[PDB]
Amino acid sequence: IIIWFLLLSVCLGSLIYSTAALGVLMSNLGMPSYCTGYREGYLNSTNVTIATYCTGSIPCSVCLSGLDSLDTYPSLETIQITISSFK
Amino acid sequence: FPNTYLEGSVRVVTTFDSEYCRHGTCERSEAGVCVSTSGRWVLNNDYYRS
Amino acid sequence: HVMSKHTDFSSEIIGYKAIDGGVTRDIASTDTCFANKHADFDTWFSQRGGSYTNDKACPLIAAVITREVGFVVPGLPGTILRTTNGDFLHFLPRVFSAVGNICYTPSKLIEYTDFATSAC
Repeated sequence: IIIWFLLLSVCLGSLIYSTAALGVLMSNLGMPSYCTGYREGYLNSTNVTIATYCTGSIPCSVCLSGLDSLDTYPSLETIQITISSFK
Repeated sequence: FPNTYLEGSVRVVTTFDSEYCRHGTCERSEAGVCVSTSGRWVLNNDYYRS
Repeated sequence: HVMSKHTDFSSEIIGYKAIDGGVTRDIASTDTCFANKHADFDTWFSQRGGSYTNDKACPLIAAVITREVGFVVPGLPGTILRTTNGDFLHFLPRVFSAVGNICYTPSKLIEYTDFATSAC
């Protein structure tokens, strides 16, 4: 029962990896391919973050792997800190 | 942020018995009035009073 | 992804500033690591005798520019521009020449030298 679902998840992950490999081959040799649309739309878009552009979709994020994004900077964060109370 | 009545080189502020927070830093202060000769951040506590 | 260097808008830049913890701050020669996207910053820092190592876990470098470049994103200082190669850039536009790093009060805008000891 559970084994069938695990195998389905493995096959879906393998298909996603195949699409990622196709995208890598595209970035290396061109290329008119599966991942052209997402990257072409994202390059001209004003969305500095991938979360708002891809809306959390897995294939869109997979096609966009390898490009610079605002989310890559950890120094822009600011952890809220409570100062010392008293003596 | 607390209410203020003068801004610039010299500042005057008023506080209540509640904690105030700014960007990345929250602090606790008591009600009162403070006067500063410089435009630095001011709150009513022993640390700033020293 | 590996950061790259670009030289666009080099003639419009007066100086450079550092962004640490989401707040812009001045640069000192004792700092040892930065995240950089510009090549002229190497000449800017070498003339002062400084050396550094590039890493993503270090304060970013932003250039003070006299030309309105990029667009404003809420929550981020200055302006953000994306290169033709996909890399992003940061700049500090200004209206008047006497500008360092400016922070926002709820009513007015006041310059500061240190965020920890200012009305920011």
